[PDB]
Amino acid sequence: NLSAKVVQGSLDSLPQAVREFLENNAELCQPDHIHICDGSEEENGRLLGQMEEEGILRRLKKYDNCWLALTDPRDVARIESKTVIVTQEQRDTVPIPKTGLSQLGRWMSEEDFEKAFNARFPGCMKGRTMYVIPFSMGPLGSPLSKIGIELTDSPYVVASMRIMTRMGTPVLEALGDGEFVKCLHSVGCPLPLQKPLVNNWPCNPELTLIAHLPDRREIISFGSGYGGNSLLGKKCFALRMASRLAKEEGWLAEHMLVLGITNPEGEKKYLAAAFPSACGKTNLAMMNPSLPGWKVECVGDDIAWMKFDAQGHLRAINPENGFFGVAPGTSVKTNPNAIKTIQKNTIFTNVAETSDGGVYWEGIDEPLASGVTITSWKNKEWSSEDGEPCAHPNSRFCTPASQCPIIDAAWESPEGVPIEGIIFGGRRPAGVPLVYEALSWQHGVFVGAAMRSEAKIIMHDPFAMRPFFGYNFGKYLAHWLSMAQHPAAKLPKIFHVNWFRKDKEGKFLWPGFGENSRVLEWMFNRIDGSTKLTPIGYIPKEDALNLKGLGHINMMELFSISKEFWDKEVEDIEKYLVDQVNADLPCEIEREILALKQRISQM
Ligand SMILES: [Mn+2]
Repeated sequence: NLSAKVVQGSLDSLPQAVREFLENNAELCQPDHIHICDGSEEENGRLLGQMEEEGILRRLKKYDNCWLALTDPRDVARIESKTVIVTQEQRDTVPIPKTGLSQLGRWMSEEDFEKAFNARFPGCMKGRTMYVIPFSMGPLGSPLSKIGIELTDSPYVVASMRIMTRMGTPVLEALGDGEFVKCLHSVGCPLPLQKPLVNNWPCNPELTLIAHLPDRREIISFGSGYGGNSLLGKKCFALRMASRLAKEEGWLAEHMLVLGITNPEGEKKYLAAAFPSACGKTNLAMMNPSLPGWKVECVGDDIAWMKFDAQGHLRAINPENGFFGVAPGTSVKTNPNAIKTIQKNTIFTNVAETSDGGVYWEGIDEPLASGVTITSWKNKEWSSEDGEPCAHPNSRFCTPASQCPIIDAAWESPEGVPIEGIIFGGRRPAGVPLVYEALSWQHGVFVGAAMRSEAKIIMHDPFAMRPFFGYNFGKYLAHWLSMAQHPAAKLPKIFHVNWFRKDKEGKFLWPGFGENSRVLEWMFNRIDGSTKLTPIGYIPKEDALNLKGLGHINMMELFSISKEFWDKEVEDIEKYLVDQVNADLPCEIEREILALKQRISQM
């Protein structure tokens, strides 16, 4: 029966639970074949070649083993509207807002979900192969890591998973008869194709739905092939589901990069930072610092799982195995370590391709040689005069973390790394100083809770988690607050930064990139215990910030704090938190709102 559709590996080789899971969805999705992924280079080579044949991937000959996927323009990014969490009670997923609709997540009834499921998955994989992906989120074999099993009908998803996680036979070895997260994905285009196929990229935008069923330890994704919607260990699992798990077990799951910074005296600290959309998450994570004698090393650029250790140190681990980085804006100047990481074994999605088989995108800042032309991401010849970018703004590179030249020696340490500083941020063209320090852990929690960022629209993005909350944000805030009561906790110092303050002409006041190291320097020394008090927190006092080697900086305007602006700021924050979190807003947050309001009143 089933055994006969297996084209790689052995049913009997799977632990019973894994097998039962496979049997159930195979019988449900009706795939022509079953491929049990082993994660070997050989298998990867096979899948890539096939992908080349079917025209799903193109080979980029300028580089060593680099590929390019072009998608249907209708499937290029996460769709928040189509992203849901399924629980018995709405309250458990999102707070009931005072007005309008929740901006803190999208909830769906068990009932509505069954209907939506039944309308999508039966026979969804016919004419296609169902791949079985065993994967570990976090270092392989660590008892603190979580294992998942993802069923997919997309070889692109497979090849990407091989990079973004530990994947294959060794993962199954470690799982044994242990529990796992059930992950079901399907591009939603059974053969024969009922609709036209674009760029050989199967997707079903109409019926696109990314679901999470925490009580069942299940993730169910339909209709999109885009990474955030299909790499189930990443957002769906390592952020959403995990934040819920963690909330139940004392730890934390955050949208945070993790970096290790060393001063000229050899002292080293690890910092974590939560930044929204652009904001240069990856640029900070693998920054080449401008300050002589300093050293920045990368642990992770997207996700952090943190748990207090026996001495009360917040330990962070990167459960990812690679970087799913935004490509436009990436250059030698802005992120030299990133350029180097991707010279090899990397999958690019939706970038442009030079005629010598290289890659290209806005802000690559790499002049073309005589006679090199550009094929844009829509497979058309391209010039600067066409009025559309050569690469999609959300285009991606998918690269092994082990290739980053400054990958931290402890990025896979099962013990994790001790966080001494948490950094919040956003793109605020006006009003918010370059860097400020929270006055207390409670105030710091409020700072993260107050996060806003210019997507020309400025939106709220609490802890940079707006699209990723796995449960009630009100409760998420309480959990964070409770940390100040954990026995002998060594709470990280909390800062808020802004690299995007503009002058009236809209020109940046701060150069950024390598120079942010200067800000990092200030944070580092503060952790070691100086400040100028302001209503919003501590800023660097005069001449404390290291400006040696910089052109001129308008420090006066960069750190300017206006009552007019901050009046409207706390006003907007209060309204947002009270309306959106409503009955679930922790009173400690209420106190910080009022306290900030008070402090602003005496200026
Ligand atoms: Mn992210």
